[PDB]
Amino acid sequence: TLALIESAFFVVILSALVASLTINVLKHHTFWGLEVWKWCVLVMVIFSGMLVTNWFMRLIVFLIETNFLLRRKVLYFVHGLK
Repeated sequence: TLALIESAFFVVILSALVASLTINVLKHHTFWGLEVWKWCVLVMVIFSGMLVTNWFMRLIVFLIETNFLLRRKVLYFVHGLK
């Protein structure tokens, strides 16, 4: 539910940013003295940073699990500080 909504919002933001980069029509509009593309990119980054960080943490955990390291203290620290 919540995860699906966040993923859909991130996908929509990415598609809008790609369209703005490819099409200069959107760039012709500016808000508060700033280009619309910059604001769209900032909003997309704000709304997708959580998902990006979660994916990065999952990848790091997967890499650590495949690694030969098996110390209990290191695993506990990683789990606590993730």
